[PDB]
Amino acid sequence: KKYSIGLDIGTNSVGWAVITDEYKVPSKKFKVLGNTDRHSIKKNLIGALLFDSGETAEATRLKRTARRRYTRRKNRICYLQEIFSNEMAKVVAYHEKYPTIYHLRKKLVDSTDKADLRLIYLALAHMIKFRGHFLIEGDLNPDNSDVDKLFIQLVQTYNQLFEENPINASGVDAKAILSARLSKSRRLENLIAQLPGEKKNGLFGNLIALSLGLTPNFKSNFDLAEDAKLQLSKDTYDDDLDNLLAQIGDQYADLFLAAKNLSDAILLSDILRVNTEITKAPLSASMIKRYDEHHQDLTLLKALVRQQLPEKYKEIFFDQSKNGYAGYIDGGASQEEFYKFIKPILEKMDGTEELLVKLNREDLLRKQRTFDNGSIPHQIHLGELHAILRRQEDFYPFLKDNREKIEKILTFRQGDSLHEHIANLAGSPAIKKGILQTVKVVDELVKVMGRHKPENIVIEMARENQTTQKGQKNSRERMKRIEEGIKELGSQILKEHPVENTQLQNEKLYLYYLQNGRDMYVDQELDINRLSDYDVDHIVPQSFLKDDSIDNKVLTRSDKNRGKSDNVPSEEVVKKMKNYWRQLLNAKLITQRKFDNLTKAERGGLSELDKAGFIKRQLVETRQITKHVAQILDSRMNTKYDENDKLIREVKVITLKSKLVSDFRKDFQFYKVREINNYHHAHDAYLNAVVGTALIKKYPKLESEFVYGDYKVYDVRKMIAKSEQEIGKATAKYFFYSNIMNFFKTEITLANGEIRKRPLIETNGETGEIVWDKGRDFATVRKVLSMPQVNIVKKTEVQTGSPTVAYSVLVVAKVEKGKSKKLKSVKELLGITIMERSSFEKNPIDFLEAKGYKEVKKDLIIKLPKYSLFELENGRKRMLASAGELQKGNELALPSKYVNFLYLASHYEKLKGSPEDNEQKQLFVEQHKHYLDEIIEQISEFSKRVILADANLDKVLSAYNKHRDKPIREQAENIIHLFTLTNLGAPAAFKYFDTTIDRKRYCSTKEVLDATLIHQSITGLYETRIDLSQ
DNA sequence: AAAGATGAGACAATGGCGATTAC
RNA sequence: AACUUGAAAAAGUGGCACCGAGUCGGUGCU
DNA sequence: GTAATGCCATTGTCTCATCTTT
Repeated sequence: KKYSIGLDIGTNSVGWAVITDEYKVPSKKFKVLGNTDRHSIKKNLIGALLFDSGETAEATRLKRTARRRYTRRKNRICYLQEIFSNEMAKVVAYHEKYPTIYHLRKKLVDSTDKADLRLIYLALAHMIKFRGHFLIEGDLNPDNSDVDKLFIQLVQTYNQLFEENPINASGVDAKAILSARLSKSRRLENLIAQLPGEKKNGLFGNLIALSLGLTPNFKSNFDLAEDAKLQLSKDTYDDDLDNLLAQIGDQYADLFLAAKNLSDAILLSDILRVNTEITKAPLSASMIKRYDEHHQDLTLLKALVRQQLPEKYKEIFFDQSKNGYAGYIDGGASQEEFYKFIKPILEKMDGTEELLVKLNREDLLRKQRTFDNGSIPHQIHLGELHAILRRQEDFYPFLKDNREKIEKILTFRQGDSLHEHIANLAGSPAIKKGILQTVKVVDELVKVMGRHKPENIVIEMARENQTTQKGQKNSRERMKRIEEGIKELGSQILKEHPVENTQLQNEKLYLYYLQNGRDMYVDQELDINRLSDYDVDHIVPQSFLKDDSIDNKVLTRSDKNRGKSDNVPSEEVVKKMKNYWRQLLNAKLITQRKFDNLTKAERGGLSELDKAGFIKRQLVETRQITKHVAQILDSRMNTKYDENDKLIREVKVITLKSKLVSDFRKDFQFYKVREINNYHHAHDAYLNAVVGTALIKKYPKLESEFVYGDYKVYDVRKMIAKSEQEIGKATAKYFFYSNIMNFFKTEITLANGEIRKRPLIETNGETGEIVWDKGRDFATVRKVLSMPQVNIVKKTEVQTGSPTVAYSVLVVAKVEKGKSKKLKSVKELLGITIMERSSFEKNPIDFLEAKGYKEVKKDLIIKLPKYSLFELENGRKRMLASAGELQKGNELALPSKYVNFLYLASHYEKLKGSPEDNEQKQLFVEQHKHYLDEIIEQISEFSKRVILADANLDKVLSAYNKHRDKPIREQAENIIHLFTLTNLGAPAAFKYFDTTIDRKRYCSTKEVLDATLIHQSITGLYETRIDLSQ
């Protein structure tokens, strides 16, 4: 019946889950193909695909290549030519009058005379072949074109991507600095001078340098080993950015995108500066002016050189090997090399004024076909094309007949391949592979459900959990924040009580040092060795916004000092402590937003605009890659129309933030422990589906925030009730408190302690449909997380590109044995190397006989790529790593109660919750400490039948008995390390406390030759099982 | 005096080859 | 992934509920 | 006589030391 799909897209895994209307995961029977006695299996519609981030045919298919671009352009030209055919059949001065195509184009925009159709085709073809990028959607407008708005958007993306140590830019006049007629580096230095906290070599400084047209190096900003240089004008920038993102992750993708956007604004401001006419073709006019300056400077240079310096003329115009003018025109010499070569010649000669101010501006003797044109957006070419069509509209009727055709040719980006759409994206090859896998997963899932499309497809871009290498970077940043703030203020608290970066990971201690060792609400000193009695209060309550960052947290002895209101802290405290908050503000100890929230009672208190800001902060996804993935899935899923040109959206693509599902897990103890198995990807997908369906059922009018598409822009300020209960939940007004996840909660604890109550059954106000049942639905979620059968599949992949094995091959044949060469039947795995692959596939029999095999059973040869799956006895599974080695193939389905216990024991000191809640968790752990022994038993019984590494199992059990005296937290943390013994995939060494357990490898592949081979679909729901006993 | 860049050295993870041992 | 058809791009092939839940099982319907 | 059970090789990361630049 009706269902929804939840997706957790990552760079090494893709989680997927299918949910019903009552938030249940269906269990279905699937057919099993092959030649065994198993014809049906029961599987839950939940799982996760796992895959390598490596060199593969698919990977090369997802890379940008010149040929695909070429055929694209060629096709466009073919369309254009078909449009021009019927009229073309009827249809020195040119080269001298127009030495470049931009002259002809400007003539066609500025001439009313009738022109030859061939030249018109030349203009249109030039605008179509190199049409420019599609990063800005719609018509040009100052909101997406002016330098100011895009600079603010860039620094907003920057501050959003970190939110600690951020740069605040309000006083800056981005237009006056960036649009000024000066050199790129001087514009960069002028903008940096206006930002005292940032420097040219910083990340933001390098972004500005990238947007201005320089070549910044991002190694120091990300500590990369290999230098990664980016130039927007360079043709190989996109793949370079894709390489760069692969090293640092795709979270920074939008940052570089914003830099690109800023560049476009500057270019748009550089061409619109000069207006010889009121409205014109700015690009063509700029190229003509560039041509004119080139001609003047050229003739003047030749005149001056011939008059004053007859010598070395040949070195500039004839030699061409040392990057002269002949190398600039006839050789492989870039513009920067030519400038570097001719700068001292211009510096030495007399009468060289005016040429140098143009040279320093990098606009001296420029060509018309240069590296900068990659930055030209397509809206400019679309404007000029519309202009040309309008000028020649009445003269040629077929231009009137074919306006929308040409416009579609320029604007189109029909349905092409999925690979080209994914290749155009701005991301690492890993996330592009994951996106392709996600699309295929969706296709198979809708195939599995009888070709019924889901009602909702919720997408989360899975966050990369801390790799611990960054766990020290964060401590370093907060340490620099504490040291700069203390040095700025002048209170030597660090002298009397020294601390190191290791201890600063604790929230309360970091807040203690962030607040100069003083209470935020009261004028008294805090007790250094009584922080457990002190509470961490939220400036903006959790009932309004779920913000647990340092930006919205304060440390105080009691949160009753905020006063009686459920809003920001009262005016009686704000008026008294505003001076101290201003001292903490100007010392860069806190951000501007935290001071604004702290001093919000002076401006009335929380307002509808603040609540609207909270709703937009919680509900909208900033990541562009996510929007493009949602666009791909929406376009492939929704393809119906009506009589008009309106898109019927049968399937809603919901985009969710990871913070929502994470907080949902933390609030209702649906805890995630990634180290147990790979089920947590699928679980995250399920919880995403649940949260997404709940939100779209609860707030349909807020669809424009999450659902992808063109909806009615529903304002959020007007939908807020005036009163808590009188107008909230009794009228059309959807909610008074701005936190969207309140309806999941049974109780709502405000900042004073009053406990607000919410109905047992949450229903939609307009349609009267129950959206959440606080009993049955949480029980259902727990039951789903408790299911032991979740489909974990390792994508088998041929290797492409000692020799590397492309794939292994099962050969059943005979080999000669002994002096007499008696033929003996054998069945063995042979590794086909990458160099050997083509020869083996050309004629397998000849290759095998050259290897020594005889009487090969051609029809029994089986191709076995890496990770091919085999099942043996008692459900034990192995994956093919090689021709002579196997990997573990099973997942340890630990019950939910033990997962939650492990999360709680390992999260002993770090809880980030209320004191009562913390006491409940602590008493739960202590009352359930026997779960440690039970988890060990589970590891033992799983390992006994599935792993068969008895030396390591004995080592493990021995160490666990050795350390049963240790604290619960440590034993939990080391059981977390113990789950690598049982994880799916390659065996790996690990540690229980200090005792190291070395990997037990499966160094023989013999047993798989008589096991059951399992070929698996991308989702693992469809499988074929072959009993290799034969 | 502090920060950035380049090269080399211990880590980490997985697979392959050779020698010793066991059936 | 496997299988079928194709030189290839590429097309096709795997029933639904309920009671449970140790890697999925059982029962009813079809 | 054949097959099963420590060190080396390859691809990526990270940290430390020295030299150069702001």
